[PDB]
Amino acid sequence: SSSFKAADLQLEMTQKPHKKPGPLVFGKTFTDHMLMVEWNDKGWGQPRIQPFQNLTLHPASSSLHYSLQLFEGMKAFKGKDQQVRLFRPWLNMDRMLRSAMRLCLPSFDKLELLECIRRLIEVDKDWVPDAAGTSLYVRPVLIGNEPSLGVSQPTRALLFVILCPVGAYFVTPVSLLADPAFIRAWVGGVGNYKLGGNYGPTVLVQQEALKRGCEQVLWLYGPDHQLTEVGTMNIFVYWTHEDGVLELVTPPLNGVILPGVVRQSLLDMAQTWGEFRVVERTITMKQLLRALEEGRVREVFGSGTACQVCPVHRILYKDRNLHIPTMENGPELILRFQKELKEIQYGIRAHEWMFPV
Amino acid sequence: SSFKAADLQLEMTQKPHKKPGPGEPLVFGKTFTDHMLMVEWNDKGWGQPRIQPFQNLTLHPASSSLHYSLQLFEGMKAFKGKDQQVRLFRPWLNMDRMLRSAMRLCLPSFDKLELLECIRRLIEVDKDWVPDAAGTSLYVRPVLIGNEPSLGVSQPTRALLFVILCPVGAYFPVTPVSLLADPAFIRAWVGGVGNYKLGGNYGPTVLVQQEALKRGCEQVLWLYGPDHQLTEVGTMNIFVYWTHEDGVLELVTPPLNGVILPGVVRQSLLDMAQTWGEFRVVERTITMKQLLRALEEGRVREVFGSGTACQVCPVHRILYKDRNLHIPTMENGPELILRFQKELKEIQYGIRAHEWMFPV
Ligand SMILES: *Cc1c(COP(=O)(O)O)cnc(C)c1O
Ligand SMILES: *Cc1c(COP(=O)(O)O)cnc(C)c1O
Ligand SMILES: CCc1cc(=O)n2nc(C)c(C#N)c2[nH]1
Ligand SMILES: CCc1cc(=O)n2nc(C)c(C#N)c2[nH]1
Ligand SMILES: [Cl-]
Ligand SMILES: [Cl-]
Ligand SMILES: [Cl-]
Repeated sequence: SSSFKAADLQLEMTQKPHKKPGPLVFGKTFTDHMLMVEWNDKGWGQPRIQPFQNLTLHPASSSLHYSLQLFEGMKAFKGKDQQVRLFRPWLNMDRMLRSAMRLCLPSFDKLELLECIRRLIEVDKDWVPDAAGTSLYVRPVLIGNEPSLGVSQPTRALLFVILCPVGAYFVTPVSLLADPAFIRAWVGGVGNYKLGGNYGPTVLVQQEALKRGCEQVLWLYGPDHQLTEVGTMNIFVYWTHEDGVLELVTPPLNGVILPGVVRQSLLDMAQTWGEFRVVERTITMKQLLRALEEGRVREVFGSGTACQVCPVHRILYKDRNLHIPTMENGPELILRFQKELKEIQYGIRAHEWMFPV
Repeated sequence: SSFKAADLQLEMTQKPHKKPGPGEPLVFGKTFTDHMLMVEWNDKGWGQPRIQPFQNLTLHPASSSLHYSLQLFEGMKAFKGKDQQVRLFRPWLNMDRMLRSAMRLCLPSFDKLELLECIRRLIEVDKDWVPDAAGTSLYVRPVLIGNEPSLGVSQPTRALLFVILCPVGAYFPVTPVSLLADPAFIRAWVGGVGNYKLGGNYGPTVLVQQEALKRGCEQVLWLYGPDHQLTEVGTMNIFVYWTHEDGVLELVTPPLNGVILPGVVRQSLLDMAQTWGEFRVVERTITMKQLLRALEEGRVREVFGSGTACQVCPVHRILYKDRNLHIPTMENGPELILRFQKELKEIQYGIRAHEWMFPV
């Protein structure tokens, strides 16, 4: 139905701007402004940019009772020329609309939201840092807001966006706990959408990981222990495959994998190089062990917006530590992926992937 | 530590809501009472509990309750008998379940008997909102949410516990319901969180419930596994009263193996039937193959869901792919259903004193 329009934006500037930072911790520091859009039985209201402020919700809000909530995560980068650019934001907009439809929340126009986000970033561009490795994290959210305890398609909703200046998350490698007792997502489920409900249950599992000397969780699937995701990151393996061919593999989008923007960007980059096989195929612990013993594994890493390419060096599997020679192999592929992404994101090389603010 | 009911502060309302009219029927979960329970937790532990005028919540925009679904809820009923005495039905079990949910989401622990007392005190304040016409009750909705103003996926250092109340009647206008049973839809899985009453389990079902409507059915029969196990009906547990394949008369409901929410009404129906000792009462997996066969052999007496909002819900039809299966629940009395409803009514409205009722 009829989406809100960036033409109808309403600006309300803060009366007292907040003092910028001077070691930015991920997701804790927020900027002066936010986008807010209300939806109800009269359709979408006018978007507005307003000072960062608390939400007022009815205590029966379906957002809080039945997890009618979804989110996105994407980054804006400030180049030398002081120009700010979003990385592949259309893909985030596409994913967000898919999430919306899955939870029966209102459809909106992807380009209208992008423009409202652009404007919001414009208003707050001084918050976008420019130091090496820094960026602005953009967190759009769409939540149901029905004031009723019936499990139902909501007739009210709020779409809002907040911004965080950020540095890194932690090229330092990580250890993973691989315990098949915990299952992140199931074929036929909603693991392939960026819905809040997929994340809350992982908190206890991440604590078990820390208590057991690991930093992230490696989510395994199926009776053949398929490697699916690392924490909130897609997983990649750079090895020589069972048929003697050097390749980059990541599991295919079969339902239990969130289709990451960085994931897709790395598959694209590597395909464009034309220097080795790039494939989407199931990866099992059985295959990984055999390859590790036969010395065919060069690099293992996770990919995601907050930690774009995360080296892995250890997997704790069936109480037995497995060493991953990632850091011993350069890590060349990882360093090469990081360099090209940096050149693109900071505008050193022009690229259609970037959207200027 | 825990908040204490001894520390309760009361703020009475200065804008009381007009209560539901005479010929104005109660719609489930839409009408709220005048007051609410509110308790905050942070690095200092739990603050003091407050009973306060029903009012909006004020949440930071990065609240982890809204980004990563750090949220759980409960649902239980208070019943007013003819002598105007209000009683809660087996609230201890909801308190137990709420605390398990909390631990699963790394949300803060609390004292079950302190929460129960705060809830009793809350209902006492709004006692006149408890209706007393037949089949009516007061639905009680506790909630516990994470409230970390941080975008990292982590254990919150701040939380919020609150409770709101609604006067209710029946969920639907003992008219049986039809169910959509399609194996494409998966509510929960072994190793997941289907056995906890966490907000994240419900949101994904809204779309599936719309497909049930679109295909002419009223609720979703959630199927699991290669063998199409019957797990749950909508937000209710499922029971089958049949003559099994070994020729024995039994009431069966799926076992608590991870994909089943352990209902209070479920447990109570098992307790009641087990206590009668008139037939076999088991927890065992139930498959579509088994149901299909039992229906063609006329061994099925009654099928029904159980849950707080619709305590004993008869089923008359199941649309399994294209096979429209008639369930003969209503032609069989429904004798067991009526018996369960009659006993529950006697216990709930205080006709017959019982250890299951907690007086307010
Ligand atoms: C967000 C996310 C990813 C990666 O997504 P990006 O779009 O690259 O940031 C991968 N797996 C899970 C489970 C995620 O939530
Ligand atoms: C709440 C619930 C039930 C039944 O719980 P009761 O405690 O009897 O009200 C059954 N199934 C699901 C999925 C539920 O959420
Ligand atoms: C989805 C936002 C987010 C939260 C969070 O705690 N993490 N942790 C990591 C390692 C990432 C990434 N990428 C991430 N991303
Ligand atoms: C959990 C509260 C609740 C919401 C809702 O939409 N429903 N629908 C039904 C049939 C029930 C029950 N029991 C129920 N219970
Ligand atoms: Cl997908
Ligand atoms: Cl009890
Ligand atoms: Cl259980």
